Amino acid sequence: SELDQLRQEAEQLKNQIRDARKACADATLSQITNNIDPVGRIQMRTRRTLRGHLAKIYAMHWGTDSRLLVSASQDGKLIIWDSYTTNKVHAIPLRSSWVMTCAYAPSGNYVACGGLDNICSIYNLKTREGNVRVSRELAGHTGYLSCCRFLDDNQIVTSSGDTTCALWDIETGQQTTTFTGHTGDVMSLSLAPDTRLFVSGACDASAKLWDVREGMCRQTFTGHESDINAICFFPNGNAFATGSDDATCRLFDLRADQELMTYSHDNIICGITSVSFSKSGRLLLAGYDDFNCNVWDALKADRAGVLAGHDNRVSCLGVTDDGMAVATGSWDSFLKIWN
Amino acid sequence: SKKILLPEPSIRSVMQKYLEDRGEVTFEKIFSQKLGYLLFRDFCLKHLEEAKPLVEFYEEIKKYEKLETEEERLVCSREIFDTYIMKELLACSHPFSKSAIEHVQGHLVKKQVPPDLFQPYIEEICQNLRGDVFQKFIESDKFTRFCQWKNVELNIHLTMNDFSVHRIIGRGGFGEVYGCRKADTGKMYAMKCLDKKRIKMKQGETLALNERIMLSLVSTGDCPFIVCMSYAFHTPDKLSFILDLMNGGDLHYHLSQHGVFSEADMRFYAAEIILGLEHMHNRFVVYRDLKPANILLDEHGHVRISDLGLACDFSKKKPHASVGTHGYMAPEVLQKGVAYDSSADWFSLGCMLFKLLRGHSPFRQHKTKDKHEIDRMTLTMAVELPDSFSPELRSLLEGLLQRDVNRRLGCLGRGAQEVKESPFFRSLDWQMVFLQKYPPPLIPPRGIKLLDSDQELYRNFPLTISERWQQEVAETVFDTINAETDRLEARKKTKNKQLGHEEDYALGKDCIMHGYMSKMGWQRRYFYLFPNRLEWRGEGEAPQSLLTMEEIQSVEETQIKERKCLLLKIRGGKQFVLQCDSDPELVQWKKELRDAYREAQQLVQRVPKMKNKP
Amino acid sequence: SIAQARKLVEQLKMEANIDRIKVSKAAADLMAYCEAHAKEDPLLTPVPASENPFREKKFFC
Repeated sequence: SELDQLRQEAEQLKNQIRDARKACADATLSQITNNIDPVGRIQMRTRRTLRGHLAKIYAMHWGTDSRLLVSASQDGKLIIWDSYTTNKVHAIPLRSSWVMTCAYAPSGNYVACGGLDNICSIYNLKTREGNVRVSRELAGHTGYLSCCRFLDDNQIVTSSGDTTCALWDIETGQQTTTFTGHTGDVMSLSLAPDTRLFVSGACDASAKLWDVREGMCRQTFTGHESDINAICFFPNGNAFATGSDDATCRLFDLRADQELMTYSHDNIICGITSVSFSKSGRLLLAGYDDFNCNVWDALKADRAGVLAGHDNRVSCLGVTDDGMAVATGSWDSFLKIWN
Repeated sequence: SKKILLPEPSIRSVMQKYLEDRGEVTFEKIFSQKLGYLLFRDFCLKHLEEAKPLVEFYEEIKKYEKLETEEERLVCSREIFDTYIMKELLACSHPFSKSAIEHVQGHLVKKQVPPDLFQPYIEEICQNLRGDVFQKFIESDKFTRFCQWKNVELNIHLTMNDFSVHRIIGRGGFGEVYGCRKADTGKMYAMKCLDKKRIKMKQGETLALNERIMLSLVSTGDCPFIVCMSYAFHTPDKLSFILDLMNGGDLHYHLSQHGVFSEADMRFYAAEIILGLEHMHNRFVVYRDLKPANILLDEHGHVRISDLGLACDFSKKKPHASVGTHGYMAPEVLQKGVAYDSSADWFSLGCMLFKLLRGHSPFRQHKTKDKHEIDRMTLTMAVELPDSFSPELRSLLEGLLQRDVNRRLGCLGRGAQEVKESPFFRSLDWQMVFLQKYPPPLIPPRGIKLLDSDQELYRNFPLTISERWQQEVAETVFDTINAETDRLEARKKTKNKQLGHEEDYALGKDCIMHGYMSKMGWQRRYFYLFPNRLEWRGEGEAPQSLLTMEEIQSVEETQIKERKCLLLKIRGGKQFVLQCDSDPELVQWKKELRDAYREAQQLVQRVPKMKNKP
Repeated sequence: SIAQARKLVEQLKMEANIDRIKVSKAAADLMAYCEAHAKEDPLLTPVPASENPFREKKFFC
């Protein structure tokens, strides 16, 4: 037939891609960093317990003031917390019980959430009548909402189980750009500091780099052996990290267009649910289904420390913009702040 | 206390779903129940302007149907036409068909005014009420109130403490009839008790069984001339039938005191028994035991046909067995292996009427146990009539007492309608006989073995007859209890405003169902069932504890000491018990919890973020 | 699937046509960034307790 006179073309083009990258692979990061001082024993402790959700917590997200955060739970509520005190700024009963993700807008004026409703719902946190209310219901996706992030108060990028991501215009209420390419449910996404690019992670075991204005996949990173659950940009915006059901995190570089590092250990068998970097990028924190968060030396690949204070899966985590603190959310129903 | 107390309005969430599951939330089904009607009209008459003049018009027609004479009907037909037809029409407010208007007017102009003159308007009124009007009704308190009442109905478990016995008024061979008053309402009833020890001894289970099954077929339709049942129930020792009360004794007893009756007095009882028979034959039941002892009198002297032990359902298969008292059986009945139907009673009647007039059966000539002589006189002697009889009466008896079924009255033609059209009854107006308005001739004066393989023969014996219970309630406690529980709720509404009312926690989400149940750790809490969890709370707090659908492994019904409860098995090898306040509540939580969790686990399994892994 | 293989090709056409850099440069630059910003990272370089919200800070705005 015709089809196999271009399925060979595809698999021939995949080699040229390997070749180009293999020719860039002159040294390893591990080799380059072998000289610098180890980070030492990072021994953080739990400084707050946030107690309000009645069931598993599926997603957390710090606000840009390194103080407030949002969390989405199996109990069908979002809770916005003031981490400095433990107080609750808002309890938001959702219309659908099945929420999976949540996001805090940079300005502090909105939060977003979604799940098996297949809808990204936006909540106005300062109504011109002094209440908290749904201000938009972004419908379009044909699968569940897995992750989402505001660019500003009028734009948001969502990832879905239908295999697509999309940039939205909040007032128009429609997909201003669609990002097709993945062959499996998209599980997570992270926006580059400039918000010009963004990366996604999916059950096809690949991460892809996207251009916001153009709506196109620039680069595609393979290497994981199983679903990618979490993904995260390195602070300079030139590399990123992923966490997978294969029990590993990996660090990818955009300009080298390939994988720099793998963080794993024979004793760590369960899968990664979440990832982020300390402010400088030296540390890569990672949550696991074994109820721990591990702290890796991003540059040397050694396990620097463990956060052990949850009685069920660590479902989500986040490092504050000011670098002061790490928040961990868990299926045990608590968030803890460590430092 | 021993008084009726309605459940709180939140029972709606559960009952509404219970009734929808059974297709009982429809205009037809609600409108044709007494308490549903009464609640439906109140909504229409007071709380919706468009529906007022439909209900008003409807009830004006229903009054029109019952009017007795034609001079009355001529007059009221005009009032209805001027008011509900010409007025609405002149006010451009008459939503009825062109044909509807011309049916009534075509008749009214010719001064022809039968009871059913307005039937076309009945249909179209129902059409106008059945849509939008009916849905707005479902939205309102009045439907909530239907639910509260319906809840009580579907929760009835009758005992002895639910009645107050006054006096004995009979001994049967298996048990004894009592007089009582149902504490609930104050309604006066008779209570026929039977003993399972005696029944077992005298071998009459099939006789006991038949009477319950035959009474359910008879006791719908509020017939004046049958002793009917409202309830039946079991205890470890005895069966109960709660039947219509009749203080007056039986015609066999009164035939004894008074002596043989006038032709004009027998006619009164005749008229009444005939309408009692029309009832059972319309419902494919032949009595087979018509006689004076089986006809009871009330305190005014009106009559009702009584014990149904030997009656038969001929809808499907026609009986051939010889059954009944020997002096009042038909030739069909006596004949070995020959099928028959409503014909058998018409002969029996013929015999019972002759009995009353002359003191004995036409076929009995003082022979006591020699039944055979009564049977051969029934089959050969076409019975002989005294000169004293009237010729009007002569032909009625001759008609009823023809030996061949192809000849007799109420048989080859049109059932009871043929008997009513005899010249003997030509004076009578059967609408008056029915409304019990003819004056009665006689007013009564001043008054060790039990197995478990026998108990199962009497399951399914308990029964409540909706039409019956609703009538009792409507004619007694209904209005005062409605106003009473209105009064409570308005103050409960007024209570919560000051104590910071819950701007209800069920609203604006995806709550499936909610309501009170009790749990253990009893503990009475309010539950909210959501697609992925079951929350609950005490009063004055939000729910601060829950159970997820994921962790539920099974939902069993289980007995917790003479009491049926739900047993949720949980993943941890953990058990969770729930008790409801009523069978409907139970049944609907079992169903909705099972469907919720089976469906939830089906979902979570598809979602890689949510399901559990190795 | 006919048109699906064509979209796959011209996607790879793009992917393969960016100009890349050696990993040595890639790792050097990451390594440089970390070192430059290490003093500003409070999970590596502790601040005074009186400045940490989660240790001993008392005034808040």
